[PDB]
Amino acid sequence: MSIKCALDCDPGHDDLAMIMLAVYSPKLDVQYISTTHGNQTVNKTYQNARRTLNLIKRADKIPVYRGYSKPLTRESVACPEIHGESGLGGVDWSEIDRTMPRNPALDILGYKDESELRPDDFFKHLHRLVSAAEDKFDIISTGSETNIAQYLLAYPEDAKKIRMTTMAGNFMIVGNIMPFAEFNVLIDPEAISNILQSGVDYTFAAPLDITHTVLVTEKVINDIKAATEPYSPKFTEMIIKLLFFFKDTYRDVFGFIDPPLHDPVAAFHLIAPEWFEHVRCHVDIETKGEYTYGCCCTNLILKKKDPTKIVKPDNATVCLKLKEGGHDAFWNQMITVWGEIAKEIG
Amino acid sequence: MSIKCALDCDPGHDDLAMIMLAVYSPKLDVQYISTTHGNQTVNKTYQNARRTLNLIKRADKIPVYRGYSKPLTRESVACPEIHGESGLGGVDWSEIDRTMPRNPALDILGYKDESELRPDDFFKHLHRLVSAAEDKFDIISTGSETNIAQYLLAYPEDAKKIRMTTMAGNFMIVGNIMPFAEFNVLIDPEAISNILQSGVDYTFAAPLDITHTVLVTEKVINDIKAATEPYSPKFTEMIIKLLFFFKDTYRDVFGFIDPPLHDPVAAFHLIAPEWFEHVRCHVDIETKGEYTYGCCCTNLILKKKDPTKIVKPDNATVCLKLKEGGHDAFWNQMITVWGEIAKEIG
Amino acid sequence: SIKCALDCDPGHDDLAMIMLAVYSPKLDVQYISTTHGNQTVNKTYQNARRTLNLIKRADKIPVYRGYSKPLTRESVACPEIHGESGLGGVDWSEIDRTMPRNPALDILGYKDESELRPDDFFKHLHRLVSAAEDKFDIISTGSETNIAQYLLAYPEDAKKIRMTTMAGNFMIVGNIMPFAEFNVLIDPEAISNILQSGVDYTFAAPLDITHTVLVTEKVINDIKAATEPYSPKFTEMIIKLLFFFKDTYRDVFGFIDPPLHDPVAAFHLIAPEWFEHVRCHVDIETKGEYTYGCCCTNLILKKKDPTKIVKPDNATVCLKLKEGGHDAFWNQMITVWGEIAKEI
Amino acid sequence: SIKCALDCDPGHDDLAMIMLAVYSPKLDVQYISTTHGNQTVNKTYQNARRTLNLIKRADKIPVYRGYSKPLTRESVACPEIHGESGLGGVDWSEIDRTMPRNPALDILGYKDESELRPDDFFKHLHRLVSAAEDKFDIISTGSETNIAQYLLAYPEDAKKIRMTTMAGNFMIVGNIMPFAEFNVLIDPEAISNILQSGVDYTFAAPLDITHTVLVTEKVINDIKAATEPYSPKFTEMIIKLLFFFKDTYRDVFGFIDPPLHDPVAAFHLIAPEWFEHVRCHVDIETKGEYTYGCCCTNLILKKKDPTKIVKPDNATVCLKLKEGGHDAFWNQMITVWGEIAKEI
Ligand SMILES: [Ca+2]
Ligand SMILES: [Ca+2]
Ligand SMILES: [Ca+2]
Ligand SMILES: [Ca+2]
Ligand SMILES: [Mg+2]
Ligand SMILES: [Mg+2]
Ligand SMILES: [Mg+2]
Ligand SMILES: [Mg+2]
Ligand code: NI
Ligand code: NI
Repeated sequence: MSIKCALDCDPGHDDLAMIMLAVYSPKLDVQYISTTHGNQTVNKTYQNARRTLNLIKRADKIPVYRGYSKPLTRESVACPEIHGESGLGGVDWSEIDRTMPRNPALDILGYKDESELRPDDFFKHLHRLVSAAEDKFDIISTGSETNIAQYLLAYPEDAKKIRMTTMAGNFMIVGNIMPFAEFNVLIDPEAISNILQSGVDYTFAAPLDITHTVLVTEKVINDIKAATEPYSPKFTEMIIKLLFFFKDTYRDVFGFIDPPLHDPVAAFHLIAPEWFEHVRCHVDIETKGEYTYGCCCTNLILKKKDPTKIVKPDNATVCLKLKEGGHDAFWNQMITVWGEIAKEIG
Repeated sequence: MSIKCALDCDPGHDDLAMIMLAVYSPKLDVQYISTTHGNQTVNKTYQNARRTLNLIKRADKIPVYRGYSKPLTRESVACPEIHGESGLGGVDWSEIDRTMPRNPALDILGYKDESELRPDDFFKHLHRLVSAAEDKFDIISTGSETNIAQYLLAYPEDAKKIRMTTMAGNFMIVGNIMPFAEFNVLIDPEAISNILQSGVDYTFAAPLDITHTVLVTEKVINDIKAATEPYSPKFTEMIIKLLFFFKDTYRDVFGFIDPPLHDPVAAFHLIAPEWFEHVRCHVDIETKGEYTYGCCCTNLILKKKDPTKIVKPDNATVCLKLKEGGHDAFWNQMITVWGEIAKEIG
Repeated sequence: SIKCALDCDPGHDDLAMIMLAVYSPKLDVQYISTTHGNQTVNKTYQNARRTLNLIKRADKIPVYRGYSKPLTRESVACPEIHGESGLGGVDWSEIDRTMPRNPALDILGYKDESELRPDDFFKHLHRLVSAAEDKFDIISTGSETNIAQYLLAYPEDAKKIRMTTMAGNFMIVGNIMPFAEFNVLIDPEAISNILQSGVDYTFAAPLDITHTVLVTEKVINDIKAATEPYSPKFTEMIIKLLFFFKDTYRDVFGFIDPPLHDPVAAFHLIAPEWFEHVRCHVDIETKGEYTYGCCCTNLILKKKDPTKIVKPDNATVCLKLKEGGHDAFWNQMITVWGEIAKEI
Repeated sequence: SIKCALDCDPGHDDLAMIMLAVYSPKLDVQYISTTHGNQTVNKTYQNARRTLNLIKRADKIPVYRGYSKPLTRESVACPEIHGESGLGGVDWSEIDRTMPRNPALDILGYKDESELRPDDFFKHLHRLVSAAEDKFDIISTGSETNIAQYLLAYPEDAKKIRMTTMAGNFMIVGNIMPFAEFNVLIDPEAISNILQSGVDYTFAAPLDITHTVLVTEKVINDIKAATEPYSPKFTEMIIKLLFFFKDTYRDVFGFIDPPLHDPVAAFHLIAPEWFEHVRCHVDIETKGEYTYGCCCTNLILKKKDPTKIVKPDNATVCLKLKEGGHDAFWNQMITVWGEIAKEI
């Protein structure tokens, strides 16, 4: 039936939607959430994960770990909040923050308070899960992959028993935050480079190639409303506000009429991979490039050019598109979860 | 009326079409052609330029220089012909080769034979043209830019009086020969880096962004036939064979139903720039990247994000698309030239 | 008495450094962490425990087994199927058989050494850093991967750590590569990270110094005079360890008498008055293809034009021992070897 | 008598090298090409002509003005508005006024020096390379941009060129940067290109040698004995040129007596028997951020394990002068200065 997994993320509006999908999906049995640094600090992403869980009535059920604050060998790009903005904008979190229950991780760790949380806390829990897995243990990663790189440096022999499903990278289209690279890779390219060389079974399930086709149209919004408004009009509003928080930026900067939704597509891959195309290849992560670090460079074209002249072994699976009906299936899954959450919030 | 210019290229089927357009266009007054290394040796590209000129009855009129054999600081990617293939495939050049007239460059240089041709031969001629130009002298470049980099190393003070119009690079779409870079840049990225820092007025007139939309459809072929068949059915056949020589590769490797035509678009920019969109930006050429050398990385997105936070000065113009009617205008120009050539061949 | 931790990859030199630090009454060793080197971190772990048991301290000092490879580069460790111990020239069979339980296991609540994990030392170091009045002292004489890993997990502790290292070369060339020293080039990103972190960092024992700390026949005779009357067996093994690479140093590097490296770093913590010190900005080469691990400083620019300095100082460098420093070092080492001889 | 060309950036050292090569009967200098350095290539052009006119040879030897900057990097030349000549310590006013026409102009069919272009020397070098029975000899004592540019234009000539250079440092550290020497680091891509091209390349005068070629009080007295009886004015200027950087070498680099570099390369072409030679593979660092221009060899790997060598030899390196080599060098230099004194 259900698949045990861990979520590693940097919420983040997209990651919030991914957490909702993974936690409320009966197909996924979330063991824990670990947070990482991003354009916000790891302490902020920690809080944002807990906010997400408390909004959906699960903050007392799922342990959240606060991971590493910066990349392996590069500087963080995290910005301070300027003057007491929430850091997960579009919503007032004041109530969610004050009603926040105790993090279950504290009891697992034998800690009294959150000030004792350390980046490597999740390690022993992941090792237990990896050890107990019959084949491989599933991690969904939708932020920087520093946490997993750090884990593999401490537990190198676990690489062969880990399967990663990620939102990361761009292959046949260009990048977002930099010309040819995607945020999650370029923020710590050494980490993903390390992971690909470690023996991890790695799938780029949700590169920009796919997520730029997963768009929040007026049609989607109406489907959200039909599923959520009868149970929780308040939740309806928050979801829409979160989904549309960057609508203007995506339009004005990137030419999107309707904004994309990224990270939940990775969880959807673990739920229902049959909706995705897959190809195997060797991915090199650019680390030396001055302007191109985090580029995901593949030998896919060389395979089509001259199959026999391939030298480098395949080290990854890449999903370049959803199959017909895949977009509909994704939105159906997401709307189902939002509806269930709406029923629980009331 | 007409604009004096020089062509620097690596023919190449695309470059052949560019030479035809520039030479037969009354708007462009071609002073010389210099050839460069590419996926064929500079001696082969030299021959291919002369073949082009002799096919169109101009080999006695235009001096051709044989330029540099390899990049500034990298290895050539030139391949040998395997067993006496022409090197400009789709056509038997045996007659064109044997009827080849003397290269006018030899008399300019005071040389007796082609074995005396040296890479720096074109320098003095270009310097005369640059010196005599009222404003700037126009160069059309559709291969590696090694020759122009070499020129500027010898004549640094001429940079400010040169305007380059190129087929090179990719900006908002991915690369061809490598994941994120285009052949002409990645073959000698140091050369283009040098040029952009030199003071040259540089326009990326025909990046893949445009040329991947300039497609040889059945409609185009029929228009070619209507213009050429009444005067020279033999020429009609050769043009089509040259245009379609890589049709299968473009289809099977790159998914093109109809194949692109690249290099002549750069000459069309010099003829009629009003059909092109233009934007100014700072282009960094990746030289350190292991897998991403030759990437054209711009601050275009940073301009749209935060105009006031721009630091690096603009160093290039980029043409990201043709305006409405631009494709039609391009094909009309090309077909007009092919028709005139057809009349001359008979 | 100064509380400290040792991080090392024994290693013949590191063995001598452990002996000095542990037997010196000036240093109170809280733990030893081991790192990857020419051999695996599991071998260096064993070699540290061998050292402690030889000197009758293996029941007193916890040993942690640290990280197996660099942050972002491959290990240079031989594969175990080469069968190289990393403490050659001596039969360890008795030392291995008589080995007592590692005190680390009880601290960690582990039953056996198979449970040791790279990050085990973290909580112990954090306790020591927290309790330090000023800064806590670490002696590092191998790759610095362990400390980089620690600082990635505890970035706010950087400002309360002082590192004293054997690493680098400044005014002379390198050993394993033309212009760089083994401990840096094995993980240059780690040292780069440490220098940027806020750690108070001293290059106490670069090759500049250690290549002048030579095991002469005079030194050997002084060792014998101190050790032979109490333990002739120990005398033999110390000399065999000191001279294990004598031929290579001679034939490859032109040394008539071989150097002794790592203990010089511990000697700096014991008696810094014997060392020259200069502050500067050290850049660690990480991009270079053939020069990664090079320690590049602005020392010449300081002497050229003091006011035109741009980069802030991030390190202290010891370029030479002062007059009498060599004598003082050997006196210290011989004293410790003598005390071990009396015990062991 | 060996036909050769000089490529240089005078420069006080290069001035001495020109004097040696031109006045030595063993070397038949065909031309001098100048390159960019600490000053512009136009200044080094002038400085070469100054040198020739001082020694009464400016009407005999053509001088070419080469490339103004490195292949792919920025020049490190001061801007001309600093007003630094690059041959400081001497008034050149008379030498400038009496300067005869450059013979290069007639070879090139130019009317004046304003027509000189960087690639002017190419056709002359190609004639000499073509006519050489074996290989044609180039002495290079500045950036090697000119020769790299030549080989890009004439790749098939590489196999008929022999280069003898002052460049690099191998078993000691660098000068202008921690681990690299000026002539390499100013254009490392150029030397990288040359080593890959098929040129027969000798590092005849790395810092390893030139830092042992010192202008002692003994040398100065020998200079005086040879020159003062014929031209006391020349004596003064030679000494002033030799000692122009004496204070900097002392205060920055610890030299009691300053080195003399570039003429050692010409001395190698005259009398190679005074030099040790070893063949190896030299990699020039181009990627390094702080270490570009480092000359990294496989010399240690050869001594470690001769059979495990992978990369083919691409260079000869001279790491030291043989016994009597220093004496022979100074004897040669003093002889030339004496002959100049008699003429000038
Ligand atoms: Ca995310
Ligand atoms: Ca072309
Ligand atoms: Ca060690
Ligand atoms: Ca010089
Ligand atoms: Mg679930
Ligand atoms: Mg025309
Ligand atoms: Mg002690
Ligand atoms: Mg001579
Ligand atoms: Ni081995
Ligand atoms: Ni100046």
